Amino acid sequence: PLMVKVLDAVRGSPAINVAVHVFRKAADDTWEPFASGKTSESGELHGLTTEEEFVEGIYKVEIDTKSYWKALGISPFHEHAEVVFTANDSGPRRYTIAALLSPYSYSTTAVVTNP
Amino acid sequence: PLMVKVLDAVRGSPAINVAVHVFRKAADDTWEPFASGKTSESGELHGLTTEEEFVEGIYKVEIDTKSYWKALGISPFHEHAEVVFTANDSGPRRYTIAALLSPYSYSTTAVVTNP
Amino acid sequence: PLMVKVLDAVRGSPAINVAVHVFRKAADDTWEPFASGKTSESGELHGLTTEEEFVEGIYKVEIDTKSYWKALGISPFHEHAEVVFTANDSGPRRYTIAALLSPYSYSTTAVVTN
Amino acid sequence: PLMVKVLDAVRGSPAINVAVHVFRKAADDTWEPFASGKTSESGELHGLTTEEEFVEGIYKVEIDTKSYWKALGISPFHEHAEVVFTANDSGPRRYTIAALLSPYSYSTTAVVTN
Ligand SMILES: Nc1ccc(/C=C/c2cc(Br)c(O)c(Br)c2)cc1
Ligand SMILES: Nc1ccc(/C=C/c2cc(Br)c(O)c(Br)c2)cc1
Repeated sequence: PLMVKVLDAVRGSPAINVAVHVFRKAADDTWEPFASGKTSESGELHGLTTEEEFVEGIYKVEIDTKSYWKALGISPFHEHAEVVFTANDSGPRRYTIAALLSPYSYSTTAVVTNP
Repeated sequence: PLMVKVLDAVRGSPAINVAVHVFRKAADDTWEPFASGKTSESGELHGLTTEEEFVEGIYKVEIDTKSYWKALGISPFHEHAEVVFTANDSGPRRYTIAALLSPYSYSTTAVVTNP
Repeated sequence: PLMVKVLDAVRGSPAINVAVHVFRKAADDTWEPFASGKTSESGELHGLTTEEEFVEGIYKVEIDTKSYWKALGISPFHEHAEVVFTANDSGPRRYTIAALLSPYSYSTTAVVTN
Repeated sequence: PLMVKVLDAVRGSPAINVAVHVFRKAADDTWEPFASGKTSESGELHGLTTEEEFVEGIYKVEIDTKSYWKALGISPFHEHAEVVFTANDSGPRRYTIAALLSPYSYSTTAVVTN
């Protein structure tokens, strides 16, 4: 129900081994850790959560773009790329969060489907 | 060896039934029709060409964004989104051309892999 | 030293009257309010800070995109857009944080000049 | 009535000294030269046309991104970036075509205002 895909605009490639952390806003307004993982060789991160676990809420997907760039030997501008959204509030949906990275820029889009 | 994927930034969905035309620059500097098709329900267009057919050259991928938006009842800014690039000049590669559409904007990226 | 510019990809216009908050990362890793305002008719927000006040560190620029889209009657995806970056004195002196908004997407870039 | 602004997503800067050609679509569907120039230190290209000369029709803005990246020693994907649009008198009067460049990607938006 939640997939993250990351691409590299410099190399024209998937962004591999990118760390991703997902948080969910708690009742006390803090960000509770929800799930995390690493993008694969395809730039995709599968298996973050389950339909059971992925309840309604406000979620933050933090993509650790700085660590990615530094590993390639590049000093980038941003610390991370964030995506903050309400999920599943009209029932379960499937979300893909895609991000396209450059050293001084990023872009993100959501693909939301109703199974 | 050549795949086109198109997403809708307004709807948060694949861009379905988007017409795509591919041209190749001829010896006389004109744009020769090469291949064409329509994106599927996934926003993907597969089967445009073959490794045999897809020789070195300068290719133009024209995504008919205006027709897409007009079909949804929207008057968009651009006539089409173009992607013009040299392909296969250091041997066969696999190219994905991805585009993300809004009524007054688009973005495109290439994912190039060496099989 | 810090300007924010916001554009609307749906209407093909500056994004006008958008609330923007800037935070600075504190020692305890919390986000402390630093500066804020609303974009002008040109989509720009000037006068956030001064050379004196804007020191090296980690900053977060939060753009209230959800209110923006609601006010235009358009259904949005994100709660807000965030841009988190380090200000570095060895690079150029003036930072422009630009954002391009769609309902289910946004893009941001930095234009850092002297 | 027509301005072009180009930014560099790799360096976080305006894209300076980039060649830009504008064409207008002719009756025979061919592309006729209309205006051209090079971006300034701010990444902007002003003075392309006048209100008088800029009539409704289909225009193509070609940005020579390949030369730009080559001059910086960076390997590029695209031959050029294109932006093809219709000028419509029922909409606002001033058009800004903005482009954000990376080696394997670009983004473009229109800012159309009165
Ligand atoms: N600017 C901008 C922002 C995001 C994107 C997404 C590309 C994208 C490519 C593949 Br292939 C794919 O499977 C998915 Br899902 C998404 C492109 C351009
Ligand atoms: N993805 C994407 C596409 C386009 C842009 C444009 C940024 C932009 C910056 C400044 Br300063 C300016 O004056 C104008 Br007019 C436009 C940003 C991100």
